[PDB]
Amino acid sequence: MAVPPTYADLGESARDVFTKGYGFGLIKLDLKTKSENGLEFTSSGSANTETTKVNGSLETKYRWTEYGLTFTEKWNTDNTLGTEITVEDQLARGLKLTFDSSFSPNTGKKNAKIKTGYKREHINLGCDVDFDIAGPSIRGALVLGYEGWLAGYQMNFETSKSRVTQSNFAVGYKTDEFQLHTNVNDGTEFGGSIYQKVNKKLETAVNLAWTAGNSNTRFGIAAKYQVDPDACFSAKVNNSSLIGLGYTQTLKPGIKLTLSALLDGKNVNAGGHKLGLGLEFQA
Amino acid sequence: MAVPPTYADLGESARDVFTKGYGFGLIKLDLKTKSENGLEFTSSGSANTETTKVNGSLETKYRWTEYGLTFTEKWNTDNTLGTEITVEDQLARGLKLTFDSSFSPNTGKKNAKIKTGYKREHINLGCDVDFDIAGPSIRGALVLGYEGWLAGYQMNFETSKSRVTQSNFAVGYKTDEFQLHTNVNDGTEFGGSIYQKVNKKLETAVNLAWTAGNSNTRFGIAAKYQVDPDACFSAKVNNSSLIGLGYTQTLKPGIKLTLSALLDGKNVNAGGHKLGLGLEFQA
Repeated sequence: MAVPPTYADLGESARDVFTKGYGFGLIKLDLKTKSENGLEFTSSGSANTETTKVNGSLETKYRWTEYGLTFTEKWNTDNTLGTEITVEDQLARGLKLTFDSSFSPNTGKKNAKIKTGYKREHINLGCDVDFDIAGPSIRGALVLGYEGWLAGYQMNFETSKSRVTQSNFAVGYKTDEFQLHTNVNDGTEFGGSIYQKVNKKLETAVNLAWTAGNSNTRFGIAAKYQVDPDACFSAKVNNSSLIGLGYTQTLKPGIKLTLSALLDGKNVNAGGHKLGLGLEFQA
Repeated sequence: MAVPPTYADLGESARDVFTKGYGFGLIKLDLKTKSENGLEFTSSGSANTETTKVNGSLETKYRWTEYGLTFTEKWNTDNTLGTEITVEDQLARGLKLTFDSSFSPNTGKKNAKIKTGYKREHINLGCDVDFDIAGPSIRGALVLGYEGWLAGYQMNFETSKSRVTQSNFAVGYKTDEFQLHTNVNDGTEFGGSIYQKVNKKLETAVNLAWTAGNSNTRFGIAAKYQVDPDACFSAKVNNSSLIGLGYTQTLKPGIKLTLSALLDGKNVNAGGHKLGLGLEFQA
């Protein structure tokens, strides 16, 4: 409806067409459960094919939807630990508060974060305070919506240098079938994307990017074809001659396999082409 | 050395040749981590190919080896929850105490268990008290060792019927290369097995079983060939004409795939042959 996305979510759909259905040079094992009320868990195994380094993630999550509450514990294989409490729609509809705690016993270094979001018709506001060692930093964002139009600002203030270190503007238009998104970062990096839901089975995206000091231009084109409900193909090219190819199949209910190939241009089937395999398991 | 196994462990090796390297009619996803001191986790996803029912297990484990302590939390997709505290070698070398707690919110039904084991040269004693609803039951076991010989007794007393409900004897001989194991259950079921470590690459087993009231006989033969350190083949037959075939490959370090086939005899490649796929991920 008329409640705009967060700054970060501006351009998500186009990004989603380019990123999801590919995991080049990785073998991924995902185990998730679904409990809309109560206890949930996500375990993830990742193996880099070029390095053979193997990562492991567990996330434990209690949703208490009566109280708009979510508690999340996370663990990785570097022994880094994470707590996240989230209150949503409690003191007021569209308000969201998150207290987030981090601790790597590997380094002894902590990290706490308080994130606030307020959201209503035409406006999406955020303020994120990172209480870092060499912090805090505060990241604030405002998105305003006008009849499918979206204008955004995002800034980051590092108290150590007592200065703004990031200043991003975004402008866009957004129906369900079509999204224009444009952004400039630090008055220097230019981005734009078009996402089109061409029909129920085909998503396409175009991506543009360039720098204020530099006459060259980066672009990609991307497509996602949902052949049937249990299979989909994804392909992308960029003007650096890279080709991405992606196939996701549901083998059995709750079991999805993804095969990925990233090919280099001209030297196609003549050298260093990354492959990927993802297996997702839903219970 | 001269410290014998537990009653349950009598015949493990032979059982291991018959069971490991096969998972017929199942798709399994295992994610484990290794931390000999501290935090460990095992997540398991199982899909029955014939039913398409999908099971999910998480196990969380802190080992505190300074104190011989292990805490384990477990969860399954039926919402059943489990705690296990374990003290080993603390008040005395070879003593092991376990307090184990269960609770299915699905049924509201609890289950607590206290298990004690004492172990030393020539003897392996256990007493397990299941504090069940329609319990308790106490299961006690004694294994005695004499120069490779092993004699065992195992009983179960249900306090509700105030009677012994199980009474098992086992006799065996056991070097590292070779195990004879024989057992009679409730004076009626007869079991025996031979395990031979024929060399560093080949394990074989033979299995026999029959009933005091019944002139028929069940047997299986089983082999496990370790071709190289990253591949192994397993095959078994039984006198009911079933054939098991198993291949386990290490694809990348920490990633192991198992393909299983269970074939019916005479009707081989002419009907209902179960297949299996296991993927194990170590991080």
